[PDB]
Amino acid sequence: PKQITDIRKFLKISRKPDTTAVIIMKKKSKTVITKLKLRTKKYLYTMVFADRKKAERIENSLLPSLKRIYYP
Amino acid sequence: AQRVHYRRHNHYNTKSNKVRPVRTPGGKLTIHVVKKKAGKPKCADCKTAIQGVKALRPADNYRARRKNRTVARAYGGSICARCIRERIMRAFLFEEQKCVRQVLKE
Amino acid sequence: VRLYKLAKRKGRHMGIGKRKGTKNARTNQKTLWIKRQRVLRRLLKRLRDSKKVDRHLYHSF
Amino acid sequence: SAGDNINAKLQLVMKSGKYQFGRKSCLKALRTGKGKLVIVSSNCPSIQRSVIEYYAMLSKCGVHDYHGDNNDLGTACGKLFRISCLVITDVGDSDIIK
Amino acid sequence: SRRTKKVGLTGKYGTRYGSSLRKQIKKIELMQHAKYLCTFCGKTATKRTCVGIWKCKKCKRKVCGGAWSLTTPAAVAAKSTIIRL
Amino acid sequence: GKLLKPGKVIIILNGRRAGKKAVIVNTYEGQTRERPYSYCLVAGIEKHPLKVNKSMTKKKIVKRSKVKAFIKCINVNHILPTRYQVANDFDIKSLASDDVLKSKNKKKEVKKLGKIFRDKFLEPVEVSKDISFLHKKLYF
Amino acid sequence: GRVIRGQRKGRGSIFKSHNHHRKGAAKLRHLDYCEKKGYIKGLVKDIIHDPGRGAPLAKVIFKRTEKYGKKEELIIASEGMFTGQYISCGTKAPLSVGNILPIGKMPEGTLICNLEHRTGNRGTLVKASGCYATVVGQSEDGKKTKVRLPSGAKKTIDAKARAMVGVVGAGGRIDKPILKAGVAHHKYRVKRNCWPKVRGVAMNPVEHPHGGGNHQHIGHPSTVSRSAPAGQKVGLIAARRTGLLRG
RNA sequence: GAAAAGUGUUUAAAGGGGUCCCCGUCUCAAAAGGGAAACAGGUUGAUAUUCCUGUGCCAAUAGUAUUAUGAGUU
RNA sequence: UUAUAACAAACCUUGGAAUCAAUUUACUUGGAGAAGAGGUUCGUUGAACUCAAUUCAAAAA
RNA sequence: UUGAAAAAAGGAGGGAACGGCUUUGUGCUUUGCUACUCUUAAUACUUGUAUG
RNA sequence: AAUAGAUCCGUAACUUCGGGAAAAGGAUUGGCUCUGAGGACAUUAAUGUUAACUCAGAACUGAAACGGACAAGGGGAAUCCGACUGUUUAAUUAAAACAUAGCAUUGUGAAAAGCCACAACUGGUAUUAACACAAUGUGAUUUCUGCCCAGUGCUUUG
RNA sequence: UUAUCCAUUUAUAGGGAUGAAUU
Ligand SMILES: [Mg+2]
Ligand SMILES: [Mg+2]
Ligand SMILES: [Mg+2]
Ligand SMILES: [Mg+2]
Ligand SMILES: [Mg+2]
Ligand SMILES: [Mg+2]
Ligand SMILES: [Mg+2]
Ligand SMILES: [Mg+2]
Ligand SMILES: [Mg+2]
Ligand SMILES: [Mg+2]
Ligand SMILES: [Mg+2]
Ligand SMILES: [Mg+2]
Ligand SMILES: [Mg+2]
Ligand SMILES: [Mg+2]
Ligand SMILES: [Mg+2]
Ligand SMILES: [Mg+2]
Ligand SMILES: [Zn+2]
Repeated sequence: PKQITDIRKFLKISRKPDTTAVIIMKKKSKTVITKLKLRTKKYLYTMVFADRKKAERIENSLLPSLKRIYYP
Repeated sequence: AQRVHYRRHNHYNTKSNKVRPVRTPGGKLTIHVVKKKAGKPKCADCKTAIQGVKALRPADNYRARRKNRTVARAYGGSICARCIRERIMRAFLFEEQKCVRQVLKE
Repeated sequence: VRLYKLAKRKGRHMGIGKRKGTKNARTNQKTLWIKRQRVLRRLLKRLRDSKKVDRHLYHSF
Repeated sequence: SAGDNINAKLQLVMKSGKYQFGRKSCLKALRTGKGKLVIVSSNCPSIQRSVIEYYAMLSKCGVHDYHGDNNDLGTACGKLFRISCLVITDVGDSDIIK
Repeated sequence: SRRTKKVGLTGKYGTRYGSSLRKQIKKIELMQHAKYLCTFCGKTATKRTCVGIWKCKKCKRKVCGGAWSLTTPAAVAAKSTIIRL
Repeated sequence: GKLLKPGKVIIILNGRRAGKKAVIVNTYEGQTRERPYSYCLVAGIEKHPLKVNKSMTKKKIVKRSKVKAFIKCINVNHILPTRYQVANDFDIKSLASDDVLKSKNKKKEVKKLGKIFRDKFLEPVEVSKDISFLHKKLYF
Repeated sequence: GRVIRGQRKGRGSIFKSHNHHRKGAAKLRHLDYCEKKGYIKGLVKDIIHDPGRGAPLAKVIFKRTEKYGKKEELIIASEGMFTGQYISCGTKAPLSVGNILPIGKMPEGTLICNLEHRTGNRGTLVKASGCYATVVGQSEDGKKTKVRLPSGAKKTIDAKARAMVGVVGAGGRIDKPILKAGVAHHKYRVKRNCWPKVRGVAMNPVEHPHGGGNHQHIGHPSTVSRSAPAGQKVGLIAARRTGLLRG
């Protein structure tokens, strides 16, 4: 499992066709934190956002053939 | 205390079967087998450890990226810098001496 | 046990009669020496760094 | 007798004169051209000795193979550490240059 | 306080083994555990590894030599003869 | 005297250029906040001309005797100076330029240097010993 | 009766050598064109313990004259050899401690070791720690040379036979008492199982000529003929004299 | 050696690596030596580092042809 | 190659040491280059460290 | 008493060999043009069914 | 049975000067309430936050008791044997037997040697080489080891 | 010396004057 910090890199990864599923998790922080996981054939890449709206926007951006798993 | 047991087949306290007791998310204390500490790769002359080489076991050395095995000198990851220097000096100076000897003869 | 430990902290149960290990077993002479030397040497190092003591003096001390 | 003379000369240099001992300093001196004469102990490890010789040749400096050990070369000078090679960069009253 | 008068290195042996034997050991143990003068680096660092093998700590040059001393007399004599030749 | 005069050939002792032989072009010997050490600036050969037979064809010979060069500023304490001096057989100022060490097209400069070296090897003159020395790969 | 301890040794079962940790056989160079007509120099790359031996070994590396590659010999180290010393071997070698020369080319008085008794034998005499032989003469006929072995014995060898100038390392190892039984235990533990030695006189008759009696005594002369058989040859074999040696 | 067996390079024409040369007895012998790679949680009446969920790791992966990925050379 | 941090070592540059110095619980080490100053690496370790991200504001190419 | 070996792996030394396509003559030589040599991953297709 | 743990004291003969030695032989020991000694850090010599556990001393206290159970040498003066640690008759003998270091003797210079094995070849010692291997005896140290070569053995000349 | 015997090595140049070393 890997972490991602460059949003652009994440986007690129998403664009790449072996990325079957996205996992999008909501977490009550000690505000609503959001973890964006992409499930690639090789690795499970995750991005952490402090900011909900940004997270939402990025989710929206994600290709609509991704197999989105809303965990909690 | 939480007690433990070997899980991998080898149930004796050998150098290969050394063990690091580790806490799980479950709360169970488990035993994890430590991969042995490898020997630092050494100089073809003085048998001192060569720098810039990850000391890895022969299994793990095969996988590691070529930068982690090599150093970019001449004799590289087989001879330390000091020794290399000395070798170079020998190669030059002795050659020079030979020439001098020849001159003397003639 | 906690009460006992508190009492020991105030020095209470420690005492000739309540003592079965040799002096070294109770608290190792070697460990005490180590402590002391480390304390002293550290202090010396500090002093020399501050320049409050000169090299020569430090070394002899 | 020769050895004694050499020792005396060394002493003289120490008293009045500019020197510096040990490989690196000596080499530096040679590179500069500041070295007038280098004196090298019997026990100086072969390669380094050779290097020193080469440097001297390049600078047309004298090479003097000191008869005695590392230890002696040091005792010959005022010093309680073993020496190996030293470079006189100015002779005072002393003759050793000639 | 200097602890032992006559014994020195053979205090480890204690009461056991003849006094004569311990005396002999003493010479040899002194010879063994001395740091000898290294003929290359100068430093008195040649201590004994194995029996006839003497490693300088400084330069790491293993000199073959005596079992107890670094140089036996016979060997030295031989060397001298060779030099003369 | 001053051992390392511009044009003298030296053997590098340290670094990636470990046992490579080279010509010094401009000595500095001035310690600074940037480079707190007397340094030499050197133009040398990494990959020497390979051994060649009379039997071989000319193009192939030329290919064989390509000489891959390098330009490196180096601590004088890392170089073994030689008796050999090539102030004559090269216009030395033309080999390496101080200013161009900084510049972007350093690889271009290196290439040019290499070409020059190759040319020199092709036309030796009468035949200097220094140049011969430079030609031969140091075996250690 | 039973088979005596001595007899058991020859079958070599537990009585074989403890060969496991030994570094290899100590041998001179093969006798090549080099060594016969000139000299070859090798580097002593390391000086090492060979367990069951008392004398340290020198791994000496030579460069093979007939194929590109370095090959290692195991020489017995003379005193004064050291790592990074060059050892030279051959007819026209120079006479220095360490070097390997035909006995013909060493003046009288020279001290030698690792001596081949026949040429090519890869060196056989004077190998034990401390020991040396002396060249005592070379005949006016040339050819043979007279040597004096550590025993005292004088022997005549070929002059072409090689040897090593100097004395073998680890001298005087016998000077220091073993003191403890355990140190002897450790000594033989690396050689072969010849230790403890129970006394024949402490055994029963089934076991040993000396065995039995209500007293612990040998009971019959303990000098036995050369021409005895296996279980008889037990006391002082073939003894020319006995008692405290006066000569 | 009558064989059965006894010895294992002692006087061999004893399979591998490269593009003819160069190496070279075979085989078995370690479930504590050497060694490619695994963890957690869950689950059964009875198995689990072996199933389940999840997360990895290791070793392969023939040729030819496209694609992309980056290097290097002009 | 977990990223980094810290630490025992090993090495590099500089520096040039007797009024010897650094230094360990222990002794070890030094003109074959010590201390000091700045680095490199392996090894422990496996999120230590502001570690990473983000918040906006100021200075370079 | 100096404290296994080998499989396996790695590093170094060394400098063997060297672009591709088209045309001509008996794998080699000559003539003309500039995307080449690697590299992982995916994909396709024949070859026994090419993942444990 | 007594002795025993610890702390403090004291510790002889004799000795191979290492030991003997925990010699012998004394004292103290609980609980409570205090006192003193012993660090780290970080402010700026004084003032802070703060940590073990150990030592030493003093009051009071009790049916004079306290290593309160548990656990834990009996010691000395000699003599005999074996120097010692070690090993041994599995299921009656643990020793004074064996071993041991030390000592001394003996053989052997080599693949035609020594010692031993094998039916035979061949092997072991030996990946060895006289400071070695083999074979005996005695059994640390100290101090010595006298006389006898006729008897028997071994051996040297031919 | 040719039988026989022993040794030595990869059966590796016919006899005399502490670098590298291969196509
Ligand atoms: Mg103590
Ligand atoms: Mg005995
Ligand atoms: Mg016995
Ligand atoms: Mg009996
Ligand atoms: Mg009988
Ligand atoms: Mg009896
Ligand atoms: Mg008796
Ligand atoms: Mg098998
Ligand atoms: Mg195993
Ligand atoms: Mg079960
Ligand atoms: Mg006893
Ligand atoms: Mg006992
Ligand atoms: Mg019994
Ligand atoms: Mg007995
Ligand atoms: Mg006695
Ligand atoms: Mg008598
Ligand atoms: Zn080295």
